[PDB]
Amino acid sequence: QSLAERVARLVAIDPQAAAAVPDKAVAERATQQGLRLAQRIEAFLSGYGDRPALAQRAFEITKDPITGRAVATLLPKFETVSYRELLERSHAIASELANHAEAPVKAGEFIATIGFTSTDYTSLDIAGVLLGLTSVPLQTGATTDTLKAIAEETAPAVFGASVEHLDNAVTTALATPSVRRLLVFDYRQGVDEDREAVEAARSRLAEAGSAVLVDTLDEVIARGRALPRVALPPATDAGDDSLSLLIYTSTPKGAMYPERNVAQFWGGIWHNAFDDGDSAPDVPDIMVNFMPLSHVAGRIGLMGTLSSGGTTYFIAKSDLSTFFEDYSLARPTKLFFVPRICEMIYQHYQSELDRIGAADGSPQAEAIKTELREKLLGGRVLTAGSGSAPMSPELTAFIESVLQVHLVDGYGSTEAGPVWRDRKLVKPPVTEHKLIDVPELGYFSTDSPYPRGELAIKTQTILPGYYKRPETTAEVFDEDGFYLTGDVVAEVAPEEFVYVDRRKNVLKLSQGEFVALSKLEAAYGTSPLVRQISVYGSSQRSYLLAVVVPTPEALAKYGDGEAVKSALGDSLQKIAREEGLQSYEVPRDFIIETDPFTIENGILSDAGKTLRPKVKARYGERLEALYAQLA
Ligand SMILES: Nc1ncnc2c1ncn2[C@@H]1O[C@H](COP(=O)(O)O)[C@@H](O)[C@H]1O
Ligand SMILES: O=C(O)/C=C/C(=O)O
Ligand SMILES: [Ca+2]
Ligand SMILES: [Ca+2]
Repeated sequence: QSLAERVARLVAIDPQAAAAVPDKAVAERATQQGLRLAQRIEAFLSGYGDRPALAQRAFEITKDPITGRAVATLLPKFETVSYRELLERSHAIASELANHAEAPVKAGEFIATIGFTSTDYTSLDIAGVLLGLTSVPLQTGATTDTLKAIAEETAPAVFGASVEHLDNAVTTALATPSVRRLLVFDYRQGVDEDREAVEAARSRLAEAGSAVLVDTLDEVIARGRALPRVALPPATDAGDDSLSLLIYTSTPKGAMYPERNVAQFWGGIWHNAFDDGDSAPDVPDIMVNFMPLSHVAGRIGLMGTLSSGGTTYFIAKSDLSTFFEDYSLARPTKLFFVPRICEMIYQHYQSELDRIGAADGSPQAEAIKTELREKLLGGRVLTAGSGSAPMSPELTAFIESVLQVHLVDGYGSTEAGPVWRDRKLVKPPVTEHKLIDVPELGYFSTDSPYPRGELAIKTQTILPGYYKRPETTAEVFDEDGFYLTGDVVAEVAPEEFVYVDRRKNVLKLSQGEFVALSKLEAAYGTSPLVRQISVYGSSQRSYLLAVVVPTPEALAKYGDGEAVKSALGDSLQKIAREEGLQSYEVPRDFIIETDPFTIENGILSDAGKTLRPKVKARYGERLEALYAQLA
C-alpha cells in the first residue's frame, strides 16, 4: 500500500522505528536564519538528547593461540553512540586542538584527512566546524603524488588519518611543511596491528627529523574532555560565506563549500535529493552508510540522519566484505544504493540461482528474492534511493522487485547539488534550466523523439568556484551565468529529463556513429557472466572493445581465455538483441581481467564509480595492441 500507511504500520509495531521519528521542534530551532553552521549542528545534536545517533560494529580482542598476537575480531552486533556523546566527543576534539600547548590550531586553518566513514571521522568533521577549520577529505585510493599535490594547494596545519591509511599520511605530511600535527583515528586500543602502525609512524617521522606530533584521536578526546568547550560560532573571516569544506573531484580540483552550503546537508535542501523530505510522511531514518565521507553522497546520508533524529549504521569494512552481515544486523528503513551496489546484489542473486540450479522466475528464484528483502536486507525497508551514476532499466526493475518499493533516481553533482529526482527538477534549489546543442556529438534540441543537449542550470546550491582555480571555474559557467553540467540529457516530457551520458563518455566511431559508453557499461553489467565491465573505443576504429572482469563462477566454468571470451560475446549479443542496441554497440573482443577494479587499487573512485582514465592507464596499451592485432 501507500508510503503513509506503511510508515504508520511500522511505527505502530516497531518501537525502534517509532522512536526515530523526527522532532519538528528541533529542526525549527536549529535552522533559524540567525544561527551559523556551528550553532545549527549544536542545536541538532543537543536537541536529540540521548537518542542513538551512530552505530559501529562491535569487536573483541583475542590472543592468537600460536603467536600471542592481540587480534580484533568483529562481533555480531552494533554498539551505538548517542547524540549527546557525539557532541561531547566533538567538543573534546575542538577544545584539545584549540588549546594545544605547542601546535594549537585557529579558525581558518585547513585540516586534511584520509579515512573511510566512522564515528571517529564524523566527530573530527564536526570538530572542524566547531573550530572554523576548512576540512579537506582526501580519497583513500589516491596515489601519494595526488595527496601531496592537494596538500600543497591547501597547506593543512593538521593531518588526520585512519590507521589503515597512516603510511600514506606520513609520506604526505613529510613533504608538506605546513603540517604540525598528525591525528590517528579509528585507533583500537590493545590491537597489535593498530599499535604497530602508530609506532612505525612515529619512528618514520623521527628518522626524518620531523617535528610533526602524532596523537591518537582516543588521546585527543581524553585530554579534551577535561577542557572548557570552545565558544560558538568560531571567529572566521566571512560569516555564512566562510570556507568550511573542499570536495576534491576529478590535479583534481577542489569544489568550494562555504558554511551556507554545508548547512544544506544539515536539514537543508539535500533531504529532497532522494525522497520527499519536504512533505509528509516523515519516514524514520535508520540507514546503513557505505559511502566514504570524501564523497558528497556519504555526507548526504550521514548528515541527513543526524539532522532528522535517526541513526546511521556504518558498514564495518570499506571493501564491502561485511555488506550483507551489516544490513541484516542494522535492518534499515531507508536505503541509499549506487549502481555498483545494485550490481553486486544482482550478482549475489545470480550466484544463488546457479548454486541451486534454479531458473529466472521459478518459485525457488522468488524465494531468494524474498530472503534478500526480508532477511539479508532486514525486512524494514520503507523507501529506497539511488544516484551518482546511470542504471539500466533492467537493473532498476530487479531491485524494485526485490525491495517491493519504488527506487527513486536522484541526479546531481558536487558542483550543483541535487538537480532532479525521478526526472523532475528539484526546485528549490534549481531555479532556471536550459538545454544546449552539442553539434560535435550529434545532440540537438530538434532531435527526434526528444530534444537533447547539455544541461545548464542556475541553482541555489551552486559552488562559488574551484579552490585557487579561477580559469577552471570559468570553463564550467556560460556567459549568461548558467552552470554547465557537462552532461547530455534528453527532455522526454515538459521539464522531465533523462540522462544520456557525460560529454566525456561519448565517443564517435570512425564510421561516424556516436556511442554513450556508460549506457553500454550499464547495459552489459547485467550479463550473468560479467562482474565488472569497462567499454573502450577509439576514434580511429569502427567497433568497440571491453575490459571484463568475469564472475568467479564464469572463471570456474570457462577459464580466463578464449572460452570465456566466446561465452561473454554470446551474453553481450543477447543483451544487445533484447534492448535494441546496434551492432556497432557490441564489443567485439576483450581483455579478460581476473583482478577486480577496486577502491584500493584506484580503478574505482571513493563512490565506487569506474574511473575511465584509470582503466585507460592500466589497460590502454593492451586495448590498442588488440585493435592493431585484429587489423
Ligand atoms: N542519477 C544519476 N544518473 C546518472 N548519472 C548520474 C546520476 N547522479 C550523478 N550522475 C553522474 O555523476 C556526476 C556527478 O558526480 P559527483 O560529482 O561525484 O556527484 C554527474 O555529472 C553524472 O555524470
Ligand atoms: O544525487 C545527487 O544529488 C548527487 C550526486 C553525485 O554527486 O554523485
Ligand atoms: Ca578507539
Ligand atoms: Ca565561462
